[PDB]
Amino acid sequence: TIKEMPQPKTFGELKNLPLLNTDKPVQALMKIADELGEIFKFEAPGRVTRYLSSQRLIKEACDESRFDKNLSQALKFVRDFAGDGLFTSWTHEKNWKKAHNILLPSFSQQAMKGYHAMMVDIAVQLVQKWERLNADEHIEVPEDMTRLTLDTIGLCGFNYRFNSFYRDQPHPFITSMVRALDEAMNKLQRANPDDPAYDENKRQFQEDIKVMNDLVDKIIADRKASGEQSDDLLTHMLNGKDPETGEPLDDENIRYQIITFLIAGHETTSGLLSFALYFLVKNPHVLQKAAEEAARVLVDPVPSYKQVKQLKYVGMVLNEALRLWPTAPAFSLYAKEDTVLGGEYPLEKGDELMVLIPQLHRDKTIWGDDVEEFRPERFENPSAIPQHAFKPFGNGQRACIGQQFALHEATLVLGMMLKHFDFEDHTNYELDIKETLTLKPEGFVVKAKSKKIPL
Ligand code: HEM
Ligand SMILES: CCCCCCCN1CCC[C@H]1C(=O)N[C@@H](Cc1ccccc1)C(=O)O
Repeated sequence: TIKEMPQPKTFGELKNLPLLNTDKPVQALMKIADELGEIFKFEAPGRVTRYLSSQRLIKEACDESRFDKNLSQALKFVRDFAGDGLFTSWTHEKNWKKAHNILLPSFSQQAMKGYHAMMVDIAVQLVQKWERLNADEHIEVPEDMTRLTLDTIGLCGFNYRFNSFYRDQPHPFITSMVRALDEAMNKLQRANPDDPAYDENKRQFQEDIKVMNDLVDKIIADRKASGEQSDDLLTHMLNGKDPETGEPLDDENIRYQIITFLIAGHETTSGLLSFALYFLVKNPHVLQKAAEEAARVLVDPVPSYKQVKQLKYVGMVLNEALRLWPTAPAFSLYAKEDTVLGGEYPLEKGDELMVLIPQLHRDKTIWGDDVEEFRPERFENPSAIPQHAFKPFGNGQRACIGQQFALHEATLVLGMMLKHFDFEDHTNYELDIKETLTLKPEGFVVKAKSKKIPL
């Protein structure tokens, strides 16, 4: 029969909204899910959504005949600089399907062969940085992983070198992108946004949008003028035509796609590598097994594309890190028509859902009682995992287009890290997860003892 869904504590006219007035709102929602279970209602002035945490309900939310991607308020605020790029467009906007059709072949597993050399260029910069540290210097892990993933998508995205390993202070483009993402997420908990106290925030936001547009528009214009052909996504987007409409992307949409890819490289992938190394140093037997694989497979100075594919256990380590701390921690859906969720929760057309991915990934009915343990071997027999239990890359046609790119880079880089260094958790680091667009382990530091294996 139909059930009334639970709701967390209220704040009078503000309803549930003050629960998210915290620097760690996703972690707050995870604790609410632990208390209330697989579904809860969340109300704010002028809005309602429902947070889902169980595979039982999320499998139904993943039914594209019943639910489509919604732009969360977070993505609506990011859309002020990511425009109608793939991540911040509605499925029904012409530019979504057009860009999807044009870009999907450039993001396939086969396409990764063409990006591999560029990925290796930045991975070798990381390895050399760490080889060149003096005794008992340490590594700032999320900082170096962010230098790597941003530079990798800049080089693969539009043949542009941010040169992050040559800097303390990021490239001006990156400082603007980070400040724009901070303003976007900050606005989720800004009570009176038209207060004159925020005139400076708005001025800075418009300045940061201009910095991002000016660099990307200039590179697109420079490439069109030269006629140069490279192994980058920009070459693919200038050349490509959508088979359906017969149209190419216009220069403005190409700029939004580049900004969108750069947001993605900077946040998700660096978080995944940071969490993977955190779990490895906290689980030395797992670290040893992964290091043994890296030594057995990566027999050449430079990893080959085919060797990265052979790092099976490293791939399982990365999936297990995505299980516990999926770095893009939620996505939003709306009901296409009236429908009943799970035989119990009637929804009206337009009703919204949020998928709380870290909670989904803690469903004991799927994973068993050891759900907080870091055990990559739980990915050894993936045909045994029920549908829609593991969703770190989202769902269906609106799933991450970058999944093969992210996993190729992370497997390459983690493999090289484990080949070249022993790691020490020299501070006995206490996990502290900072929330931006994404999740990452703030203040995570290690020491790395070279195995003295030349590149
Ligand atoms: C260079 C790396 C990456 C790029 C270029 C990339 C790019 C994108 C793009 C363009 C989309 C939108 C696809 C569409 O709707 O047509 C997307 C969606 C998504 N990506 Fe990625 N991505 C990357 C890495 C990651 C990583 C590492 C994760 C998670 C660990 C991730 C999680 C997601 C999720 C959850 C969505 C769906 C969002 C939603 O439903 O609102 N991405 N990505
Ligand atoms: C890559 C991940 C992007 C989206 C992550 C969402 C990250 N939000 C950060 C706060 C919690 C989480 C979320 O549930 N927000 C929803 C609902 C909402 C709307 C307005 C104000 C507060 C919350 C939303 O943005 O609509």
